[PDB]
Amino acid sequence: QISVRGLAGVENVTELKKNFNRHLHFTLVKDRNVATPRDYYFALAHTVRDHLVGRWIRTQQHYYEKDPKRIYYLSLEFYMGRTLQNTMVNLALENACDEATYQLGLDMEELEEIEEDAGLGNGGLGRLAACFLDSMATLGLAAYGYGIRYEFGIFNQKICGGWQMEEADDWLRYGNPWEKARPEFTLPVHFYGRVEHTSQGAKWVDTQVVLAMPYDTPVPGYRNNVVNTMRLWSAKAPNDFNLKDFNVGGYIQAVLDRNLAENISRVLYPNDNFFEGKELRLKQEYFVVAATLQDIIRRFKSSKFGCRDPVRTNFDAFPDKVAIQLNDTHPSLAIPELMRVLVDLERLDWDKAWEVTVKTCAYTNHTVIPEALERWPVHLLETLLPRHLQIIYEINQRFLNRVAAAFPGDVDRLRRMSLVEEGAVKRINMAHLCIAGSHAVNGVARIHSEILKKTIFKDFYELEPHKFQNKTNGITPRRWLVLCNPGLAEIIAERIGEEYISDLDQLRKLLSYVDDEAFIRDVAKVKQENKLKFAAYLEREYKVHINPNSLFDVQVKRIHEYKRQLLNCLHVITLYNRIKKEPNKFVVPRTVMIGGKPAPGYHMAKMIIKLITAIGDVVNHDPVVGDRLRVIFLENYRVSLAEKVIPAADLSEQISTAGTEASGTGNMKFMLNGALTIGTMDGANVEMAEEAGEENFFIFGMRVEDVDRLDQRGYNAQEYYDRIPELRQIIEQLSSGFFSPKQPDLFKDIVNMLMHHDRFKVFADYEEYVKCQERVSALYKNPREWTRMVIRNIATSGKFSSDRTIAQYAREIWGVEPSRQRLPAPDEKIP
Amino acid sequence: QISVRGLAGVENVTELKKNFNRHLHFTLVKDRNVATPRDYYFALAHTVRDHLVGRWIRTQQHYYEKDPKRIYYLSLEFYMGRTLQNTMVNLALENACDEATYQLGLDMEELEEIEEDAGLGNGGLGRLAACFLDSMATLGLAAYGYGIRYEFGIFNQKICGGWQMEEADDWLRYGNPWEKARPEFTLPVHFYGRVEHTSQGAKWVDTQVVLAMPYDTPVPGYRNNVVNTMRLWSAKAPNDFNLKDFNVGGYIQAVLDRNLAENISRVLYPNDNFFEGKELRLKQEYFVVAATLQDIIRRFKSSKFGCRDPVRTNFDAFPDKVAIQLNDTHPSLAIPELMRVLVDLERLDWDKAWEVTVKTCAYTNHTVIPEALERWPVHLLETLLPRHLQIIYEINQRFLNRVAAAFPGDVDRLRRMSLVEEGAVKRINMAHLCIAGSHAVNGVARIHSEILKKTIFKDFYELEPHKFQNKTNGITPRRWLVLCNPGLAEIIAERIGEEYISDLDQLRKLLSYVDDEAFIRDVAKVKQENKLKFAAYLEREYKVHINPNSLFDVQVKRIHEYKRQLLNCLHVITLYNRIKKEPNKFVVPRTVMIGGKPAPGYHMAKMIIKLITAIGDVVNHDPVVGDRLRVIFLENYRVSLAEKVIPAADLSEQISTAGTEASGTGNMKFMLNGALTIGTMDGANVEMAEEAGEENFFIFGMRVEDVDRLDQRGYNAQEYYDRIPELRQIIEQLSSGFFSPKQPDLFKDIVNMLMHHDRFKVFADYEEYVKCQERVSALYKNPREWTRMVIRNIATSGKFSSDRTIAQYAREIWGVEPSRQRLPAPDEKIP
Ligand SMILES: *Cc1c(COP(=O)(O)O)cnc(C)c1O
Ligand SMILES: *Cc1c(COP(=O)(O)O)cnc(C)c1O
Ligand SMILES: OC[C@@H]1[C@@H](O)[C@H](O)[C@@H](O)c2nnnn21
Ligand SMILES: OC[C@@H]1[C@@H](O)[C@H](O)[C@@H](O)c2nnnn21
Repeated sequence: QISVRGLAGVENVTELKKNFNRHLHFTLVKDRNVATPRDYYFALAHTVRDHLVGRWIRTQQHYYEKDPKRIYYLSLEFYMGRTLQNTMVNLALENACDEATYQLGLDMEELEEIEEDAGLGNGGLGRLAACFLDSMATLGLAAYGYGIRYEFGIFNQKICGGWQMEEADDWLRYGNPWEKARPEFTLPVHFYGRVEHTSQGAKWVDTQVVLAMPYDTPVPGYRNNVVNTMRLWSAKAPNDFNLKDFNVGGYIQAVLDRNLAENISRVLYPNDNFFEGKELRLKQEYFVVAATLQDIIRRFKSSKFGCRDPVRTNFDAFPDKVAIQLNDTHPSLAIPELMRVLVDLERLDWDKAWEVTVKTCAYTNHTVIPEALERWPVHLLETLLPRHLQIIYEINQRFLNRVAAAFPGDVDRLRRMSLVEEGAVKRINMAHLCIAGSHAVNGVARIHSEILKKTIFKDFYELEPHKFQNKTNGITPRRWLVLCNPGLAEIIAERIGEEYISDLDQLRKLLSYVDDEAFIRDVAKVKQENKLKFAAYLEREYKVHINPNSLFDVQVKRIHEYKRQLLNCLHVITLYNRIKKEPNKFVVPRTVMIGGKPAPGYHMAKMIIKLITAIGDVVNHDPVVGDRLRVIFLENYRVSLAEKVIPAADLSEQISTAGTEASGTGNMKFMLNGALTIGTMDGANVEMAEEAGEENFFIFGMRVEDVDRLDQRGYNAQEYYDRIPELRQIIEQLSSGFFSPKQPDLFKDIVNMLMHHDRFKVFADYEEYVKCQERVSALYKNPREWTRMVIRNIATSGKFSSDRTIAQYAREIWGVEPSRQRLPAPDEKIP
Repeated sequence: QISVRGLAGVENVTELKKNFNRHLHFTLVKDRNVATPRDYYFALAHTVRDHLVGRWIRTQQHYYEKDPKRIYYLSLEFYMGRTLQNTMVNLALENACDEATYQLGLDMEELEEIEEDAGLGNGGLGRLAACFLDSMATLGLAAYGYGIRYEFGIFNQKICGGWQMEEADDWLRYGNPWEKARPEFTLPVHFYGRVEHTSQGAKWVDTQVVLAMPYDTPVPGYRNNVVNTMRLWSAKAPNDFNLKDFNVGGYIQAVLDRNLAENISRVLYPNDNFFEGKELRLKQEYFVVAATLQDIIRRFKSSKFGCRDPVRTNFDAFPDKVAIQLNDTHPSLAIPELMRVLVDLERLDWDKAWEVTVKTCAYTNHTVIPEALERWPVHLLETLLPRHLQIIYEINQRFLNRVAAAFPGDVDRLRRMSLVEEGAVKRINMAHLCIAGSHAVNGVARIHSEILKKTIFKDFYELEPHKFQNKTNGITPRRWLVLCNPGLAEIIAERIGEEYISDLDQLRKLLSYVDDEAFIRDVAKVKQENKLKFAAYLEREYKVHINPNSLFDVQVKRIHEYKRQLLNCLHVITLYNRIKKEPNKFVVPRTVMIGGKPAPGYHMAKMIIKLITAIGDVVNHDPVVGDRLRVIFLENYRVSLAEKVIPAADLSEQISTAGTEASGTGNMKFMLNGALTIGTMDGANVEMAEEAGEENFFIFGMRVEDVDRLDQRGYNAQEYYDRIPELRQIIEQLSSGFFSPKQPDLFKDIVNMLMHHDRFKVFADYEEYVKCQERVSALYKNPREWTRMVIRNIATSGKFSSDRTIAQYAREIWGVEPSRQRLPAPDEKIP
């Protein structure tokens, strides 16, 4: 039998085929004689979507009947990936659709590769959101992910001459079978305008209006029949002031100018985190905050209140019925906006509105590196949003009065912890507005949460230590194990069962097969098959025959200086220099695969991508190197390429300067799928080593105390250049043009940076790194010992399930109890 | 029984209900507890669309098997109206859906009023196209209407203070159930660029590319199971040079700037015909021409050639397999564009390509008034389209050489009939390019076609008299009789049967009931019911209780000076002045209803709309007038309001200065539905009077000889002002402010125009008009005599069926034989 990838029932394969042909004809308006793979993909997509509308409808009615506390997860990013296989998996439908389509003569795996990725994310942030939504539905929570429906997702990367070329991601060219446009619930978002003070209230008057049309996507829980909702807002011009204030213009042009209000959801801002002070960005931010809060209050006004008991619109019970999670400072405006709707329109006292706002709101901090912090120009919030900058001033004023009452005379504290930064451009510190106005603040890994309490939010911690918490990131076992690695999920399933997909802690039962020759041959058999498929796919749809017998060494994640892909490059060049030095000496063979996208304006990231392809140019055509070493740049890394590379890797690179990667989630995906980690004590790498023991990790380099000590004495890269002749050789190979022969000067900016302005200390972790790399090649040479260190990683992945993360959020921040018990499946009834 | 509006079969009402509930749940993702009328409308729309995909698919496969000559009707306008009831009607589905929804507790008529109008038209032109497509499908023709899918149709008119206020028509807010986006057939349209001459061919190189994505709408023939296609193109940015030429810009902004190539199908140009030299217009024009011609050639390369016999791509057989009809000069570029594709890309000799182009192309002229003629600036075609302005020069050059060979020494002929007009701005006369390059040129009524041969295309006629023809416009009996007036279609059906809906000439058999008291009571009973519904609807969804016992006097059509709504106003004021003069004298009571939209920039049309509401202001609140007279301005006249007003009218106003309305089609809709016509000898009014006899019309005023005679001596309105004291009174009532009391000066521009610059001679037809109006009130007083003049109009409407027009086009221009025999209905098979 295939796997136990659901049952492939006799009646159930019949009904699927019938339904597939009903949509090819009626929905696609094709007949099997004119239909492409694409049309076949859409006929399956619609037949699978049919199976979850019954549940979606029953799940929502259900939340209205028993009125639970609802969780609204506000994220300007959700990186969802392809959703056909995830839907079949969470419904138990995958070998039925696989039997069914096979009987129609269709390879289901061809049809799945047809689907565009919903790449409405940049990377770790949007994917954490995607992974949390799958767990919230799996934990039975009344939760709604609330985002912007971008027309253009993250750009498609093209490597054109070794240089990244960006291309627009038109993911909707062919439509999306998964959403349901809900025009009926269009809502108004107000922008610009002014505040006039009646001696009764403040009114924000004279505003331009943009309409927000919701689009819902179903989020199915794993086999529990819960289908929750991801609501994404789309911007629409009002077809009224646009044609109500005329006063010269021209009719055609008043109609052309509407794609100017619709531009607010045109595109995802490509900043794999760094901050850009653009008005379009603040507008996208305010758009998802104002539209969503209207939906929250709407759903609160109805319920067991817009119906009965203590008859005033009781906002006192708002925090017990509502929880909104601010995923970074991107939705921070949900705090002066919930104060606006409460104080201005519901007319509550300022102090009572504030008690309700902090009891509702919670903030997650995702990074400590300062270029990623949102600090908005006040002339910008004054122009665009004038009531909110007034409310924000009021929050700041009353906050400092309580800080000053607690730390009397500490004038510096006050300057430090102000929401208003004075300076060249007066600005508002959005992080500070989120700690002031949330009842919980949290980091994404234990090292990061501590660093928040010890450096960046130290003063805020001293005031309100009770707010700071930690919720270590997680990954969902479904896509990141059952979906991308059916083979590995099957041999685990054989030994310990299938219940491990709702609690990955049962993977701990695998420790008992570390010494079991069948299991060691099985764990290594599937890793060798996965490596055979990714080797194949790569030739087939991209390039050169890579050796499946190499150690697949892969670093896939956004190109940044802190993530230190130039440190991995120094190691690759080191390897090539040792082969050339001693050509006829055996080395363990490697296929180094580095991939990720660079934000368009980050010139150094773009230069780093050119280095890696320039190293591929040299190494891969050296006859003396032969086959022992290959350098490959994985073009257009996205969620669906991650489901391909990560099951095929032997070594995971997680090499960030200690203290800079807040958590990482790529690192956890690689631990679940049988790759060992070489990594610094950074982010969740610390808790990963601790979970499997240091002896099962290749942890190395400076620790955070060591980066501070080094920074206090002063970091000087020249010193490493002197003491290490292999680092001398490399640097001079860069400067003189060995890797760029037609343009000797080409990598001069990287040399100079390393040498003179390296904020991330690449050179200080070089000897410990290249030595730690000698120990993993050493272990690789002993197959049986690699596979058992691997079995001790896999066996110890349970903490890293987003189901653990979410039962921690539910319980310690939202006040909700996670259930995982099947709701009734609709079967017939249309209500 | 309801009517014989199809059968309401037992199994068939069952299957419809089941299918209605399957789409409410699965397609709308609603349950009957949360579903509005709107959601009910869309569940019926999708169940009715299901019934025609089987036929659409079988009809297209069919045209490929037996390979007929195909007709491509190119129109920048199709004014389709609402399509639910037209689809139920052409499929025999209307009392089944009516039983079915009633049994679900739904008033089907509520649900039909939910549908937006596809208002992709301005008026007579787009609606003629809509009416032709219904007849082509009904006459079994392999025909495709080819247009632009505008995002914004014709603006919605708001009368705000008596002034027209325009509003954007967002007809797609809620989606369209009728189209099928066909992304798979996106095609490239080239713009700008340059021509370089290789000494082998000319290449148009360096062009910007815009993508054209097709959207198909099914056009169902009346009960013959033919479902043909209306393909509408949508503009899309290439997601490649837009992000392939960077060279400074900014990534976000390169993605925002795509709504700039997508602007080509953003909006319908609102010019109820007059001509505006805008680049966006030439671009929309070139867009539908280039995309469509790629589809024509594509479908020609395949067939019984891209398969077999005399093995070169035989363009010689192109005119025998292809006919494109140029509906006005808007698609005239189909002539240098078919020469481009043939000469530049297929490499045919110039002379051979020209024989194929004129044998394919035919041109329909729709008006003679000069402000409507397209004369494009050469610096514009040189910039935007440089190969086409070069090809056009080449056509002009070889045309004048044959003119000069036929009329030797006639240097003025040559200046006159040139495609290039010299002058201040050198220009290209598109009408002239269409007569040069088409094998048939035609007018839309016998008077208009003659006037073309005698004035405007006289020189072209003298050269090639064989080209000029006439095809008198028509209206489809289905929407304009069976759909809007089921009652009238039923009592005709009772007496003479139902076969009259495929040949309206059988209405001639009705002459036999002119003296039949049952039929005279029936014809007048349904007109009184229709007048009761339109009186009701008007209060209910708009305004004041109008008297159903009045003569409903209505003029609905675009506001222009030539259509002479100010002449109808002079008559209304005349009536009000006679009541006031002699208040206690019986007059026949009237409800005058004037309605139509004004192009946004035509200040006089906007002033005329303010006059009519200003006359409504006065008259409708005069207590002495009481109820004998009411003036109503029908706000936002569109196809669906036409299906409401036209069945409820007693008098049709068709009052154009003789020689200016080329045909009219409103006039024919009113003759089919039992209204008598008061009209000048203009357009098809001439053939309408002739069809029913002059004695059954209220024909009046100057004839065309009389407008020429008057123009040669010199038209002077002052002379009419002197001889007619009732016209003096009115003019001075306008000048002094009787109708505009707060602003006496307000109608000063209209007075001045009438008095000093009336190109359409309103004053010269005033006495004959107001006297002719005394004769219709006279007849109205004799109910039995009105209803029998009416029965002689209705009985004589057959010539005015677009089925006659199209069997004339098919046979005398396209070389096709009309069939009307049922194709097989699919019943089960999905191929
Ligand atoms: C998981 C994931 C990430 C996160 O990677 P890190 O290494 O944690 O920075 C980024 N992009 C994609 C495509 C992912 O799947
Ligand atoms: C038929 C029709 C017209 C044509 O009217 P004419 O009086 O011939 O100019 C214009 N608009 C609409 C809505 C129509 O139905
Ligand atoms: O918490 C989710 C991820 C973390 O895993 C990364 O370490 C951090 O750089 C980040 N920034 N935004 N989102 N993220
Ligand atoms: O032929 C269709 C209609 C005619 O009936 C009108 O008389 C004419 O003004 C016109 N202009 N464009 N289209 N049309």
